[PDB]
Amino acid sequence: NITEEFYQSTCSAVSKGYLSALRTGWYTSVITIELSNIKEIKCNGTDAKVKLIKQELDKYKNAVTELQLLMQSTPATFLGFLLGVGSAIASGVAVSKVLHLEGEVNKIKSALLSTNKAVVSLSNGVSVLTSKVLDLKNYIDKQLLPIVNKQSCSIPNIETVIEFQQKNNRLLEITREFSVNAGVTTPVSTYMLTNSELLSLINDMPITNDQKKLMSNNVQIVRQQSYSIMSIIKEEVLAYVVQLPLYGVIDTPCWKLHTSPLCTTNTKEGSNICLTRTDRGWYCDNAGSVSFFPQAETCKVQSNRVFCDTMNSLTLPSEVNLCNVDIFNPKYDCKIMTSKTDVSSSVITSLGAIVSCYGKTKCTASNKNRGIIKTFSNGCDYVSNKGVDTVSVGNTLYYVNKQEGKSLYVKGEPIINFYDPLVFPSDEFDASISQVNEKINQSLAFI
Amino acid sequence: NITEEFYQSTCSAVSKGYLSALRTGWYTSVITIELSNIKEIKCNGTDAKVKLIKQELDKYKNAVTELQLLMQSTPATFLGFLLGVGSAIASGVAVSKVLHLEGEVNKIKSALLSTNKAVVSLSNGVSVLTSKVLDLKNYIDKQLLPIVNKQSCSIPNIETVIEFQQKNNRLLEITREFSVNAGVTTPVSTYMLTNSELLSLINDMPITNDQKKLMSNNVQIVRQQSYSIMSIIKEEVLAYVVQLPLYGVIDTPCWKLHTSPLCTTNTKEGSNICLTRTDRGWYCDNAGSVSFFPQAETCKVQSNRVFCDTMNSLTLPSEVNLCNVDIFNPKYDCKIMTSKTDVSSSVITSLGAIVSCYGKTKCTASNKNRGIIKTFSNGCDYVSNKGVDTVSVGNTLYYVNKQEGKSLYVKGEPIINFYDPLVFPSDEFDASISQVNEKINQSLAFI
Amino acid sequence: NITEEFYQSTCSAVSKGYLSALRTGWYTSVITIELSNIKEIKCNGTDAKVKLIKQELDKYKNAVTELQLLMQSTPATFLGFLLGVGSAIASGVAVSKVLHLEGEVNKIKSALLSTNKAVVSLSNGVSVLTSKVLDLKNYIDKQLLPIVNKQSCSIPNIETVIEFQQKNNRLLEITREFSVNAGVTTPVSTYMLTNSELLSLINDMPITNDQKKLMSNNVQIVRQQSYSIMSIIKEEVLAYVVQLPLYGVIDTPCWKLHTSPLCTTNTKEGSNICLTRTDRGWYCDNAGSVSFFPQAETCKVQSNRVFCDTMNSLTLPSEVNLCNVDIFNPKYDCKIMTSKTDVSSSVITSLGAIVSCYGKTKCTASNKNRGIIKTFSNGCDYVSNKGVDTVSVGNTLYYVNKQEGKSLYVKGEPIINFYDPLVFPSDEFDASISQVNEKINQSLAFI
Amino acid sequence: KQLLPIVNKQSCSIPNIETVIEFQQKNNRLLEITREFSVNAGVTTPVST
Ligand SMILES: [Cl-]
Ligand SMILES: [Cl-]
Ligand SMILES: [Cl-]
Ligand SMILES: [Cl-]
Ligand SMILES: [Cl-]
Ligand SMILES: [Cl-]
Ligand SMILES: [Cl-]
Ligand SMILES: [Cl-]
Ligand SMILES: [Cl-]
Ligand SMILES: [Cl-]
Ligand SMILES: [Cl-]
Ligand SMILES: [Cl-]
Ligand SMILES: [Cl-]
Repeated sequence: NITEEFYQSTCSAVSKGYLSALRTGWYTSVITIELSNIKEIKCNGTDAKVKLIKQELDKYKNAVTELQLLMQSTPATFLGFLLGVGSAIASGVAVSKVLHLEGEVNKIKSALLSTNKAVVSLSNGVSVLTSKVLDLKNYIDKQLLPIVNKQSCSIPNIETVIEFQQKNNRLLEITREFSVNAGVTTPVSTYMLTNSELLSLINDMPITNDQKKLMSNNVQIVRQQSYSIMSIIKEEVLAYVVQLPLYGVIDTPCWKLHTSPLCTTNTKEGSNICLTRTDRGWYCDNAGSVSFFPQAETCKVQSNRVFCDTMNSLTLPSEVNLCNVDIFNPKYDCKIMTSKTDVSSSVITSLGAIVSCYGKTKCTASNKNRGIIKTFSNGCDYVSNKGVDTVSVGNTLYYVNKQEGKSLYVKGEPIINFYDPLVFPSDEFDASISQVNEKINQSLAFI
Repeated sequence: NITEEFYQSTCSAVSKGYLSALRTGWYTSVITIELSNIKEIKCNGTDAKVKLIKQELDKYKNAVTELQLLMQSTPATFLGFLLGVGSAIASGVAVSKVLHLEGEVNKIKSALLSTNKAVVSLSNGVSVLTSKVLDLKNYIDKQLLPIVNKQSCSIPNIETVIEFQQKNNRLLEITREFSVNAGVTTPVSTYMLTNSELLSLINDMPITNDQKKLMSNNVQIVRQQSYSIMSIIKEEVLAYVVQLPLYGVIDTPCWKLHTSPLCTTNTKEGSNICLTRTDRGWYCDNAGSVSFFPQAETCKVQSNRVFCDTMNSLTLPSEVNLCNVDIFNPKYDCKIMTSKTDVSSSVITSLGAIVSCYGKTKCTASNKNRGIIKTFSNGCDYVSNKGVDTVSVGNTLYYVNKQEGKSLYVKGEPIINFYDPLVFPSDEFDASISQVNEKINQSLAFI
Repeated sequence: NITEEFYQSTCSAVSKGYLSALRTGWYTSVITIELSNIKEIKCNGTDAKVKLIKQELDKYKNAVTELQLLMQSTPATFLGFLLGVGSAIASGVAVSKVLHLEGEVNKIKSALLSTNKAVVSLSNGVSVLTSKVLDLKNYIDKQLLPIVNKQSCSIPNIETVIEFQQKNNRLLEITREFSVNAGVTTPVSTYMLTNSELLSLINDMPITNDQKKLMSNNVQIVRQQSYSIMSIIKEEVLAYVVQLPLYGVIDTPCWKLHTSPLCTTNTKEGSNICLTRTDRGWYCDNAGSVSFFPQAETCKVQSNRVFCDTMNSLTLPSEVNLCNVDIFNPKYDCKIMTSKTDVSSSVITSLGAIVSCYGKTKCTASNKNRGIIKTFSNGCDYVSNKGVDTVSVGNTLYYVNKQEGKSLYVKGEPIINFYDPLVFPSDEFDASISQVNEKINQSLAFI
Repeated sequence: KQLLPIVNKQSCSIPNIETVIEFQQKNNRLLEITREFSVNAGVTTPVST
């Protein structure tokens, strides 16, 4: 169950009750389409059905030529600025490089001779699940060869014409996608891997039962965190690498920290000072530490499960959580920014709304059946989503999340009142409680 | 008519003459597709036309299964950093939640029994326009039932095979979109809602005539500001919620503020100081105040109409406009940032170009038929788009907008000259005229 | 060959050996589809093949009506914040404006009467390559006119029904794309311009042989840097402007600068100070200066060729490169930011990994066949990709690029040790070596 | 040359509709000749077309 606490003292709110699903590594799979080698198409037939087959075959050939151009290129793609820099498809591309080595394709080819799904050991030693999802070589050779391997074509039935267009379409769409994404696509579409194929791939994957269940019940999220990397087209084989998320952390507690500016509320226009907790984002317990995702928009929430990517995280000591109940705690130096910009806004939380209302701004909360039920005064305040449908701050209407769950309003003195505006450092974008303190003392020592 | 004024004193320019179209709220509509309940497909027929029908029916069934997986998940998605945080589909999702309640679908179902368009009152009390855009239940039951509700299939004509593929295609594409977007799409495609259906929906909407006209003449913009939210598939009904923008503010004056760095131009390399107005973006008059959109890229301009979203705005007193004619005005504390980074660049405006030219940079403006017609000297300067096609600053060529309209060059002393570099605070990212002043005095008091 | 150097003194690394391909200008081409003027469709025939033709014709007519709505709207779309602001399709839109002038379409129309590819001089004087990619007027008039210009329809063969759907599909997809992108698309899809058409357009373009070769071997990148702009649909002609990149700078040296925070490593928690080189990004030699791209994600790397856009660059003196071998050099004031935020992270480079390891973070580098082979101690360090497959910093696993190439570890004293923490200005987001120095002296003078 | 592929193999390659019609046209003459011989005990007069 989702619960939420608002801290009046620091103009912030924490939503608890979420369970983690963190992408920690990558699985790489090789997806293959078996192609037919087609040179000239031998026919003088002006028959309309032969003509449609020949047009479809030209589309097929142009698709192959197009992909051949692509395989000749190396495929590539508050506190967010503190993040490191990864190379998201380095793992997929490494596998893709191996597929260009001599006889490497042959391994794949003979392995998928009897079945359409096999585990192949590549030359470098990595084992990859390999899958043949479409056999155009077989279709073309068994249904289309008679109609154009001979000058006097045996005219195909209308149903064959339609069927070939259906089969070839997937090749055209895959090529279509690779062509406007420079050989790397994300999310992985159902053309790259159908829902059936993906579920089957997940089920045949060397992963825990929890991971299989998690991935199977959230394939749409799996798709969004996956890449499809165009690799090789040679020796009647199209191969692309699909890079799937590995979720090495599952079902640990996660919570979302929401923060909003906290300013003094003097009537004197520019005499006010402001403070904002900068450590907003997603937090998940992880291996004795806390995975912190400063850009909460990089996580996807499904019911009460949070899908995040560790590439977009910092690893913090778990004491970082103490900033929520006691921003002045001695065990962790809580991060804040400062300013004199007392502009009004709202932060819509999981179960309510934080409202930073300053100056002459009209700030209210409304129910759909009654209109305004609360008018906010200046300062930072909060309303739960129970009985509330919208919040308005100035000319901005916000709808609140109608998710069920309890909110707790933790009363406390706004900590901004504890500071003397004459020595308050109001130009900090990346500071903390202690940095502001020692800076204040350096101003007082000068006095 | 669009007009534009350049203020030499502050290295900024305002483009006037625009009319507002601000998204202020949301309308939620329920779009339905009537589905056929198909279990086993009874036929031993190896007939090629029966085979194509059976393949199309499998695609249909897999689509339904796919969407069933999706409906089991809760759908979710300079001065920009001052903005609040909304929940963009909270309204749509709230309606989507109601559709999961018992007998709620039945209301929709019986309401659309006689017509394909109706207004339904949901259990919570909200009235939503409901629309049936495709009846696959009817097609399958009346055209396809005989061919597979019996072991000995009555073989369908070739035209039926083609027609079914045409009809079923929309279901497949809708599913396709939802599958790579985790059940929430934006913009709303013509698969979700055809141009005809959307116009019809707009026309049947409970909105003013001005709003209907505005939305109808700009449906492509409406699409981009809309969401489609996958909701339920049960009891032979596919339902998704389409969340349409409500434009509560129309035809008020808007203007675009462009700003560029203003630096001193001493020959001594690092002895220069810089100032940039930070309040660039779109401004629209709105309800006695001004809606300010700091990220001008969040607004879409169509001719002289500006489409913005209030979620990406601050609400400011109208005195903010005074900063354009008098940055030192006593009624509003104009926002600026400071630095010593005198790098060269250009800002292409609505009707010209601002050029910040410093150091050894070559800065020119050219006509296509003649080449260089103006060479800029160091400092901040401006050229109108009349007679000018391009501007070059260093190795960067900019094309100017060829929109028709008059520009006015307001001469004035660059305000950066009024500051003493020895006490100039050059580390402010979020300051103002008054903050820089009082900071300067605190440095002078120490002296 | 790609090589790489790590500077221990400044926690940064430069990857060399790349060749430039910088977009410097734009080429504008007019792409045309010849349309048929179809009013009423005259038939009482309930024949299933006539019915499918009539359904396809309605789709055709709705497409035309849809595009007519679109042509009635004016189409529009660390150190990154230092960049100027361009108008990316100003050139394309200017050409698009000309196409709305009287008789301008007629010029295009008669020019493409004998061939499907011609160079037309527009009224304003600009010469544009013009291309007819699809003739629906001819198909409809020669194949479909008999079946519905007469009440008693001559029933078309099944192959014609299929063929028309194939031909019309491209019109529907083009319209589809324009409809969800407000008349401006990027990348340019194969529906807008097939691979064959694009290559042909490139080959007929008034550009050097090097440019043709470069564009032809990298069409997928060309597509991504191109725009398609919906222009006019009148007098049986659909015309859209395709805006292609001109690469005015080719095969000049480029290098990628990677930077990571450098902090002191005292055991006393908040007693540490940090420094980060802010000038990371791509650098290319360009016309006697250096084109600097602060957002390295705006450049696309294909093997050892870097595709960048000068619109996202600053033009710097070539002395900026001196910051790599000597950050205290007297010829260029090297840019840095400061803080006390000693958080751990890694930067994956072209040929290795920079590791900023501070506090209690576990930082290691591993091989796939052996596990941990290096454990990092606190400070900033580096490992080459030779023999290394992954790096871990806290809970974040990074795969390293497996690109071949030599790395050089340049030993040096971390420059952060040269600063006294008691007077170290740790609040600079946009400073430099000299700015930090003079600021330190102003603190010492107060002492 | 036209009918062998469709039935010398268990999995028939399905013939186009035009072939079906054409074969009926060609075979018809054989059927009519047989028809005539069958009601005339192998001797016909006049000799038909
Ligand atoms: Cl979130
Ligand atoms: Cl909202
Ligand atoms: Cl709920
Ligand atoms: Cl201070
Ligand atoms: Cl804009
Ligand atoms: Cl440009
Ligand atoms: Cl104009
Ligand atoms: Cl100062
Ligand atoms: Cl890069
Ligand atoms: Cl990675
Ligand atoms: Cl390599
Ligand atoms: Cl200081
Ligand atoms: Cl047939």
